[PDB]
Amino acid sequence: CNTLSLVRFLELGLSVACVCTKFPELAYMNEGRVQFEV
Amino acid sequence: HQPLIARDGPHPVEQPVHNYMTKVIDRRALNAAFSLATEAIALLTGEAL
Amino acid sequence: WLVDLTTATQPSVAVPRLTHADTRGRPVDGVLVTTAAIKQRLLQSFLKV
Amino acid sequence: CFEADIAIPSGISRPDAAALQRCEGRVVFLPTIRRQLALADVAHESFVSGGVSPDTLGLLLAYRRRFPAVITRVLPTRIVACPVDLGLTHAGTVNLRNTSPVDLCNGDPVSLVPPVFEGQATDVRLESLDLTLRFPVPLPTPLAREIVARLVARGIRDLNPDPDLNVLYYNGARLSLVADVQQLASVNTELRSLVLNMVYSITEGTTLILTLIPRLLALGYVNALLQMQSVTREAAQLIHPEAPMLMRRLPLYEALVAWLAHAGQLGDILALAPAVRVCTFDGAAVVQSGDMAPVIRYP
Repeated sequence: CNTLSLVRFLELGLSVACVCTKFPELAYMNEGRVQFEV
Repeated sequence: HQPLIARDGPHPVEQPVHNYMTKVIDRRALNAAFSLATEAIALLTGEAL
Repeated sequence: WLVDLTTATQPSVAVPRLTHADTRGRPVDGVLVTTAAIKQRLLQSFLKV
Repeated sequence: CFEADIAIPSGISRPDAAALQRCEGRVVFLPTIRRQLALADVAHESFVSGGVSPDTLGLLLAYRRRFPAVITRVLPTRIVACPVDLGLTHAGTVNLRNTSPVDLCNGDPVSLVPPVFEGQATDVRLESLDLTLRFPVPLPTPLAREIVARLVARGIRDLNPDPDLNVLYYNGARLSLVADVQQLASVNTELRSLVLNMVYSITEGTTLILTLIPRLLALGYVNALLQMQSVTREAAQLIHPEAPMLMRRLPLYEALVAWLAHAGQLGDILALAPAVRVCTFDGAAVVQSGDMAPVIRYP
């Protein structure tokens, strides 16, 4: 007959740092090319 | 509400069991007592004054 | 040896709402009950607050 | 009175709760008289004395040792019993559950073993925590001293075989002692050690006295007055037994204490002393099986 049925949680901040780049919004896509010129 | 690290690959899907677990309360005695002599019964009441 | 023993357990489902301070602001998150004999030789060699 | 509490342990079922509702008014034995007690001091599993289950001897040692308590009101989380052995004489009226004989308006009933009646009757078991409450049988002093000497006499004819001891009328009723179908084969193995005690204290002493008294009177007020009240009784028993049986002082008097040491054991073992009295008020003076009775404290 008691409460304390609660826990809380989230995870961000470092969740962008190690990722170390981002393109969002991939649409209906088939091929992704990146070419290098050195 | 345990976390999920929901996976890539064709290994099948994670499933959040946000279960309610119960516990059980015990019962304890903690008894104590103290004496009282054959006198001080008339005393502390008002008989033998 | 202590620092793993300091965090071998895991924090409970608990926020007290009435905290024990540290005279600056710092909330206390453990108890560590020990005997009288052990606490003597532990403190003088493993410093101190 | 001084009501004492026995603590109900953790999770039991409703039939385990209803098992606690079919025992309101039974008899309970307990080792110590602490005002809060637990169920671990109560059960038949708390009667282990040598690493095995006790016999009817091993119970009657404890049944004369530990303390009777009678549950007045049953409770969740507690057991209220106003114990018999505390309180002044003829005060603190308590209520019992009869078993098959009457328990008349007097009689001074006595707690005793279950397997002298149906063994798995009144061996009420708790199913959840898995313990067993074998409640003793409250028999009045004449019949309680009667049935205790009959089965051990029936144990003799069951010992080394070649009338029928089991009819035993009451004042009105015909009391069927034999619960044949599965009990009597368990009877002669659960009074198994006890029959040896009634025998060995007889075979020792009679074969000790017939080499004591001939060794006495010539080794004088006790001499001529030995057979004065035993004229044609002891000399006749000297004529009957010493002829159809066989016939050393320093082992003899060493055996004198040892037999009589065993004799003082058995008097505390046997004879089933009264502990509580039925002497009610405004009753029909005659109790029936399953009905309550006002029972008063001291004999």
